[PDB]
Amino acid sequence: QVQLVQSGAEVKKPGASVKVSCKASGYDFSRFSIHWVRQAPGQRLEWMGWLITGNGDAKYSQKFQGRVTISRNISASTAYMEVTNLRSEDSAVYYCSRDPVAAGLWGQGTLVTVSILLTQSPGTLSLSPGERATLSCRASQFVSSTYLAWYQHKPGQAPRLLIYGASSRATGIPDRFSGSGSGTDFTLTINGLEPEDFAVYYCQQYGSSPRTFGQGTKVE
Amino acid sequence: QVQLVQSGAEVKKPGASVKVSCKTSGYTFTSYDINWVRQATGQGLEWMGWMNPNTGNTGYAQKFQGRVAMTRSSSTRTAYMELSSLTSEDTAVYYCARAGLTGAGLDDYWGQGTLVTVSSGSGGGASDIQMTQSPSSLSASVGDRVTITCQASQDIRKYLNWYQQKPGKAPKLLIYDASNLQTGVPSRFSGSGSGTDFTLTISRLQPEDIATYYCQQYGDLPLTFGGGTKVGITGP
Amino acid sequence: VQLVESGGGLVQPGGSLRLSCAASGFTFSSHAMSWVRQPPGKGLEWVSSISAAGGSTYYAASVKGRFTISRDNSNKTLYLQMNSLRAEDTAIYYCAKESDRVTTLDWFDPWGQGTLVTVASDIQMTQSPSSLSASVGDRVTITCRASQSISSYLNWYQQKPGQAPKLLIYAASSLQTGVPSRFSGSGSGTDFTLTISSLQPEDFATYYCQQSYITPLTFGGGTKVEIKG
Amino acid sequence: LGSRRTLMLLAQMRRISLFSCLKDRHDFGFPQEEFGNQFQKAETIPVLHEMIQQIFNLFSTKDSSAAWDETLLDKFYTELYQQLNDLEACVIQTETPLMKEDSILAVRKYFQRITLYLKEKKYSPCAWEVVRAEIMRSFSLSTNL
Repeated sequence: QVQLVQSGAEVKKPGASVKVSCKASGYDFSRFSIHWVRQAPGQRLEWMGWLITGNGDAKYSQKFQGRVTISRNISASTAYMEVTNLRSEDSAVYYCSRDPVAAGLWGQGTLVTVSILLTQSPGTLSLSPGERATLSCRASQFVSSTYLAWYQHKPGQAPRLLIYGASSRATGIPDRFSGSGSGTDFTLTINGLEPEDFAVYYCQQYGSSPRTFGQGTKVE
Repeated sequence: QVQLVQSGAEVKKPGASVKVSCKTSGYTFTSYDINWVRQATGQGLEWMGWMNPNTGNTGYAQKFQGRVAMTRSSSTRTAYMELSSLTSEDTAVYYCARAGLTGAGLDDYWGQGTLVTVSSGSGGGASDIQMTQSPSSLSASVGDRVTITCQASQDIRKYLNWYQQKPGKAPKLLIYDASNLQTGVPSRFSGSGSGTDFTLTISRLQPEDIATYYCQQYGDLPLTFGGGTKVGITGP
Repeated sequence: VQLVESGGGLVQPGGSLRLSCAASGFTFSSHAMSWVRQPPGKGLEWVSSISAAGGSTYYAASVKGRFTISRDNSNKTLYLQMNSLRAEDTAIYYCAKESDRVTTLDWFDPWGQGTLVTVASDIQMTQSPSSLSASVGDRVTITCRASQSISSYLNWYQQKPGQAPKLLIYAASSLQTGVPSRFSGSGSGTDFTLTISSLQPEDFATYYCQQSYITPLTFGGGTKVEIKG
Repeated sequence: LGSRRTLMLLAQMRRISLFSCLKDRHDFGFPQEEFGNQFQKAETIPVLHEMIQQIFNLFSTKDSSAAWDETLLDKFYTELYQQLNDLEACVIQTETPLMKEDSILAVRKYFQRITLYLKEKKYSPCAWEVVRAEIMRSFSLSTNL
């Protein structure tokens, strides 16, 4: 079975470097790109960079340029992300993800404890089972309909992708997620609130670089 | 390369049976239906039947039902057509054909033919679709635009192919789906028409176009070919 | 919402002409636009459609390669360049706003007043009957049959003598705002029906069905609703 | 090469012949004009991305899993995933005013007609074969194969 397994949590001192591993299995490692995304506790997702496992080209988000190094071991089918000059602000769950957004392949996360403006509206909204959650995601710049995504970020676990390409349901996502939207004003819709539906959903854009994310809408 | 290689020439007595083989190579045998079309001496193309090499399903034209059997051997990547109780009217070149992109229907893939001679004519059924191709023969000079019409008894939307058959050769597909030009076929060959009226148009007539042309339909079974137009060039 | 056509006139066969349609009262840049023509004493025929931003164009087989649809979103104007004009092109040309940014699965509303120009599809739409006689108060039923399944993408229009068509029903059964409740539409797949529960004097008109499932968009032959002797 | 491998797998998925389903043939109205001429292939990248994503969505439904062989479907998804990666990598490495949003909507409407057809035909073996053959055609056209 296809799997993305990350290294265990690490504790570092300020100024030190951390190296997170992402072991892939079940597929030909060189055929897909590996992205790295982080999430500080109680914060949204933040894209760090991408690496093509075939030749080795990498592209990093401006914020991490000069601090991050993304590498690979083709023999062990493992991707690596190294961050130098660690600070308390780098305390986050780091995720590795495979490039096809429709695949929804992500690692379980690695919390390094160190001691296009996507406006997801609303931030939090409470409801009871049997109602319609009308989540929203708006972008500052123009985002292509094909490059909008929706995830179900469960507590501490990887973000379970639900809607890729703004309207298509991933394998496993029930038909109750009638996610719409295109252009700049996008929407996530839930017809009938199931008990298990309570989670903080995210809107991602995978068009232009860097890949941005929304704040997250809490359903409780 | 996709290749269909047929068995050699056959000479049979009346009442006897003949089995023609069609060995395939290039791309998975099981994914494409094999069709059998015959052509008697001085006759047009005549569809006999089809066989799905995946499951073994067979369909035959009424004319050949009970006499023809289409089989396949997956182990050998070979299709077969057997014709029993041969008569003098069965003397013809038998061709096998691989299916197109849809994995069904007649296409540019054809065997080389098999001459079955019965040492001692064409046409279907009353309700069969009529492909009335006009004219039966024309003779324009080099450069003239040859216009060929094909008429259908029933509305077949755009399920029509336009074939060019050179002497002693298998037919070459020129236009598929009534108007799409087949790859490699020169742009000057036009496909036009929808419904019951169709019109092929060779524009700058070059001598490498001197051949007979047919219109095969697939808007309902059995597959019926047009009459044919013998296009020839006029000299001094 | 207004659409004003202009540029119509008498032209010689083989010549060219450019029609214009000035739009106002709506967000022109967010809607696809179409040209529909009506030869003298004949039914409605879809000519061409252009997407909201002008990047996508669609044409009827009869005009493909001769006509060119274009638009100026700044000036809110739709254009139809007609080249190699034939006697067959003689018709009143109407511009119509489409409900979406792109064509198909939509409807025409509203339509312009039309401009006079004086010089096939695989989905056939059959309307029945071609004409019917009815009295005030009668229940009128008009049927429309498609050659293949068109789901629920069928619209109904009313056209009075000397006037442009008007949308009555969209998406097989949805009544247009302002249309009286005596009009109703039903059906799906291949068979559709327009019903007037109790005919009024203002309902004597020609009715047309139109499929919006795929391009080319096609109209039925029309059904004239006339007085009874 | 990747487009040829996708078609190879879709051809292998075929269970019944389209000749047995001639009465179920249907015109889905594929928006061919949205993929332009072979010279403007750079502008058609987001449209092609949507096309592949819609093919993936169509073949990853519960109904598709029931209609097609699991082993062939998995290989088919792998090939579609690879094609999406290549497109995404290029986008990461546009100045059209519409960003071909009209073209993406036309592709979506085309897949909506396919979905409605399958539902109307109660996911019959013939309806699935008609859809499979339609996707063989439209995918070859979109990839200029």
